[PDB]
Amino acid sequence: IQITRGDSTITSQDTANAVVAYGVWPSYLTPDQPDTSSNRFYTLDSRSWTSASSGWWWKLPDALKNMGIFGENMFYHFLGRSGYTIHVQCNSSKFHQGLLIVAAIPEHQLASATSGNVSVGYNHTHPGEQGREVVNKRPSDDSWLNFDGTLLGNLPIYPHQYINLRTNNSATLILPYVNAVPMDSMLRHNNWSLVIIPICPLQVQPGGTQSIPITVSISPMFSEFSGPRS
Amino acid sequence: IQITRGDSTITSQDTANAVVAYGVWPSYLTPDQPDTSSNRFYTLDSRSWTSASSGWWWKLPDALKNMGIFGENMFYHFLGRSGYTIHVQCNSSKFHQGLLIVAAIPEHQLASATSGNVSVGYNHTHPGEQGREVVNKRPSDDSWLNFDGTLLGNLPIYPHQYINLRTNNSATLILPYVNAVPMDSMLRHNNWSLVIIPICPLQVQPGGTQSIPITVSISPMFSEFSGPRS
Amino acid sequence: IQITRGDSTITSQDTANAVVAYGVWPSYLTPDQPDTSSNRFYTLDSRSWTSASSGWWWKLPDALKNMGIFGENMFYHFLGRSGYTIHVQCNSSKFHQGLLIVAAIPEHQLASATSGNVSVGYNHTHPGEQGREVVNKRPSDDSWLNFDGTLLGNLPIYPHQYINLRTNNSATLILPYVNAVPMDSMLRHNNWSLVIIPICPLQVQPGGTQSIPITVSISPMFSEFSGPRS
Amino acid sequence: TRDETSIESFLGRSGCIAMIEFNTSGKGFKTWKVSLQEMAQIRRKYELFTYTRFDSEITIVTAAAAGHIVLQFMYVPPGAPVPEKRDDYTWQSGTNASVFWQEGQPYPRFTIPFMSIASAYYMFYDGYDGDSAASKYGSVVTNDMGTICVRIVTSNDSNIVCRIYHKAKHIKAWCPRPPRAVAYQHTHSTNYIP
Amino acid sequence: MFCGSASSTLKLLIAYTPPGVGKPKSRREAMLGTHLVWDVGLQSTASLVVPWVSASHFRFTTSAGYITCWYQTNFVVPDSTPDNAKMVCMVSACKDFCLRLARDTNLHT
Repeated sequence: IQITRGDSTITSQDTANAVVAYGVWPSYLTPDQPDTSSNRFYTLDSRSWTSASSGWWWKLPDALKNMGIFGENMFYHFLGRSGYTIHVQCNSSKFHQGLLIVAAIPEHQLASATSGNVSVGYNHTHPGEQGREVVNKRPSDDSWLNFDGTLLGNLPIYPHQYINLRTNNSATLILPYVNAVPMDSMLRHNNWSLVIIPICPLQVQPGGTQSIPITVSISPMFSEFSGPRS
Repeated sequence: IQITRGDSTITSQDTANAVVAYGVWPSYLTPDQPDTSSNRFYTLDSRSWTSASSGWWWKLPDALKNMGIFGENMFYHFLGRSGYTIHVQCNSSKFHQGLLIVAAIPEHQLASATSGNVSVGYNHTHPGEQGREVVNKRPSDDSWLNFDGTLLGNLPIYPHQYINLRTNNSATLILPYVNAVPMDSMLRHNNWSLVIIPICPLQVQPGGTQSIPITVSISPMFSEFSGPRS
Repeated sequence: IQITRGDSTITSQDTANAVVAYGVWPSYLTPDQPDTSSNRFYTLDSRSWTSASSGWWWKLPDALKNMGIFGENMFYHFLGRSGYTIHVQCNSSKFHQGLLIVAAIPEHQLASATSGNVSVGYNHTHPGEQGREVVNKRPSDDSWLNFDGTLLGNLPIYPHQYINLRTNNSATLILPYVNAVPMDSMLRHNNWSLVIIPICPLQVQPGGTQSIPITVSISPMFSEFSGPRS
Repeated sequence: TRDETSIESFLGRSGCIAMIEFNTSGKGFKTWKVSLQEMAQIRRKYELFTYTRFDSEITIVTAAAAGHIVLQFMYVPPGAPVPEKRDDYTWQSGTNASVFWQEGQPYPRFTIPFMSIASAYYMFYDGYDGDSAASKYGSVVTNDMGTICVRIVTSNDSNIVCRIYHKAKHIKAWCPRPPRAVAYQHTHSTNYIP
Repeated sequence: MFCGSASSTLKLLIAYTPPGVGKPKSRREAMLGTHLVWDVGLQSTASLVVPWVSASHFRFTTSAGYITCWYQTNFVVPDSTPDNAKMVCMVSACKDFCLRLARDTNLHT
């Protein structure tokens, strides 16, 4: 079927099978709002999944900082807040096989690739719409350690879905705003990280397409901002 | 008293004494809309009125093309439409004297300063927020010929008010959208020209302030646009 | 499912999705009839669609002149009249691809393959059940000019359906009798031409079947004749 | 049944989170910035969660070796000035909480409220103190919990050890996380490489 | 209409750019405008209705904007399948369409 938000439209039949993170639907802040001009789907450049791929990650709201009205609102206001719909699609033949976990991690504070007390640098933790494709202030490459010193088999404790290429070509995550303050700096701090990791690596025989596209579409939901400036 | 529109505020007691051009209040287009984020007062740089001044003019919407949300909407849409509130204030002592006519002219197609069939050039007819202060494709300097070959004494046939410095320091014009099409190119065509001409030149004795400021504040009203682009 | 007419039976699930030409169902002539012995499906020899194919055409009633009771009725009566059901089936794998337009053209008066005022000859315009497979009195080969000096992109103005091999393997056209007289010579004049043209040429990889069969089944509908002779 | 797996049971057990030691003969005072990150066994349990909120009950077990010694234990709340000297003005401030304790008396106890300007403590924080290449990253940016300060009040050769027992109370925890699979290297950091 | 095999899959981004905005230079710029991400594997047909957008109620028959198409993904197939396909584009009026002031001219000789 067809999903439309703002002037953006995407096609997928799986949309009713979304995982709502922690069972909480996104919402506007309670008494104790730009709507659909902000809340479009922004579709990122598709990743090439291959038998060699270690996985990918993006940080939110950072991946949207260049994206239209929402990206401008992150610079033109002091504080902000939003949920997200993340839709991940992965088109393949009946003859391809592979398993992704698609997970959203709140406060995904990255470990460095180094032994000291040295922090991960701002340039590395804010990769923008391109994300990081996994291969002295650079982050960990250990997707099997969740880039943070925790095992990949335990990653399902976070809001997640599997993409198993024989069963389903897509996953949908609905993320509420998660923070210990009502609103925060959209540029200094990321509420969520989208993590996509191949559990079972891609296999296909020669003469099949050796790269399959992973397409990520992100819509802000119930976005709110305060301290407007020109 | 205080007048507030959007995040803009101006002070004047005269606001109820506005001239509504042709008796028609501005309105949204009938079935045969960004509101207050667009419809602010934009206050231009004040003109220096002196005993030597020949008058000033601005073209609308051209004078607002650089002005915030309304100026952006003129580039980010193919067609547009608006009325205006024009508020002109002219602060002076009890010892200054002078008479302005403040007039709004629909389709003020300028004559050139030259004898041929040569048109006035686009650079000259689109002066922006600075307007033209009156001194081969340049417009007429003859304010006494309304820059168009018609007498200044007959200028009151247009929507107008006088500023007589002994009586009133301000004028307000409310302009509906006036065109032979419902909506038009905001960048190729000007619906209105604001014209300010001293009928009686400024006089004040030495030791008084020899320049008095004319402050022009323009608010779009019932602004509408179509053919949006990013 | 199964479709049966007279002693003839054909199998296809798509039969409810037929295009009725001009929205008019075939019918017997109004006051201002051999039934099912005439009104069988006659299945023609299947065409070989290949990557080289330019298209095919048949003329009606001419393609049925040798076909059983209906073909005999065209010789044994002076005047006749009928509608048609045309069912076109095109069996293929999931690994073949291609697009046919199947169209019925009323009064498809062919252009010649030559520059003079010379008419197309009777032998060429009456090809019978074999039709013409497109490559001085011979007709045009220009399927892109509809064999009549009109563009193929505009062929959808006629009663038509697409066969897109990924979506549907069949098309059905229901044709009423179309003429400016109630009944006419079935041998001198053709009411309809069936035209099948590949818009997107057949593609399949080597080791797949390089020719796919197009099977045309035509049933007369509401056939009527007058001036019977032995 | 299953109250022993409640968050109050799992996170709310008293443990020695710090080990203040100092000598006397400036000098005769010590300070410790309060955090749960010092001891790996405590830290691992709190880091099963993304956010936690609790009041905390401090009990200070003191041993000393050369009349009875008198100590001042002072809680300095987040953003207040910490002592620089044994008889600085900060020890007299009525805005700090002090407990005076004398040797052989029952051990001093007090509850600090949840002090943070945010509604919970960040066990993890995917953000910065600022824009710079020198800016701190992670749960060191947020979560000033205050400082515990100790001085001898008595006039004079002695060694003092204070075990700071901490119990979290009225505990709430949010957004569960995978357990730490590899050794802790440094406080507040997620770094793991030897 | 996509005319690749039943085993062929691909995403295309179909974008409409309003008059005066200027044709997109990239898939990202097209995605920031009015667009459909069309999965041709799931849906063999897509449609776009461009409504009337000009200052006058009519315009002369001698801009209205651009439709542009972009790859969102590479072309995906299993073995023994064509690694290319064809797409067909179509146009028609909606029920609101109107023509005015008839003229005859040499646009056909």
